[PDB]
Amino acid sequence: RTSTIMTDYNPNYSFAGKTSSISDLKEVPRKNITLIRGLGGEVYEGQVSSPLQVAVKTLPEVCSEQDELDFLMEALIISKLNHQNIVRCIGVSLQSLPRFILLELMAGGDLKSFLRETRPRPSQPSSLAMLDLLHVARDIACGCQYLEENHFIHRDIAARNCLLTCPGPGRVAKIGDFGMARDIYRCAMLPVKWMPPEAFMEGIFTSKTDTWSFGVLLWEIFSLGYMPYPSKSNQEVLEFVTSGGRMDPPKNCPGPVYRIMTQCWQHQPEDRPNFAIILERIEYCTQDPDVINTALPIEYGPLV
Repeated sequence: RTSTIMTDYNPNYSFAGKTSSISDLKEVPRKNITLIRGLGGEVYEGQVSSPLQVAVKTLPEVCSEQDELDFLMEALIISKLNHQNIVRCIGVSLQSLPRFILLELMAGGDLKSFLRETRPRPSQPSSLAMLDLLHVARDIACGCQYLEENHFIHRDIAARNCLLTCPGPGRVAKIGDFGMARDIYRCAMLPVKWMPPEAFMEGIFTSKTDTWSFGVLLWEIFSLGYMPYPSKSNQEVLEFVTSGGRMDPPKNCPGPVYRIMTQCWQHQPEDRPNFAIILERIEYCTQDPDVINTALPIEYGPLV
């Protein structure tokens, strides 16, 4: 029932000058939670009792003490963030097994997969437009500004870690995964391709770290979901970036949008813009007819 490792360690978590613990999480009785279908531990669509529709993240019952504490810390982190562009935590069910974290259901799925699947193609020739991409960019930048204002460094701002509320028009993008920040609070897996020169060198992290990563996310968005640094390995990218190398513009990328990327990738953290300035630039692009009237490329495929 109640976790001995969570109860014994009882880690405190501080955010925005306030400290929380496992006792502050909203425990939802297990009887009120029904799993509906798998979505990809693992994640399920669920409902909590018109019941509330949720995403259910599960902790494997076969896991280490460290895995348990990691799951708790994730819960504490997301429960204390409060912004419309960050996925909500409805609550937790930590007193039954397997343990659950209950999250805002994001029916559009992750942003990387969405971009890859919704690329304009002969079957779907106006599936996305530049304004759709600028809206996603603005959405995540708003989330990032919130984190910056509250002195929280995300450390892995990447399309794979962003989610969409729905696939269709009106979609809102949100930051959904906080696993990297969770690991740091308490290598072949490091997100090398999203990291600025000072991070993988000296291990120095500031909010200008997330600015850099956001530049790479912008590239991911305007490329329609390509892996950054085409054809380069992690070590090749590390060497490339640390020597001043930067990605080229994505196919058909408007100049003003590419310029935001290259400002995000300034070598010195001090020369990179904060998120207020990034949002101002994104707004200017959004109001520029020559930007928003630029056609995205069509990826060749069949009509049906």
